Amino acid sequence: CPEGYILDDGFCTDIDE
Repeated sequence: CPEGYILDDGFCTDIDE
């Protein structure tokens, strides 16, 4: 996953906060 994104539900979710 790219910067600002992480794997949660087997998918790169946006968590840029």
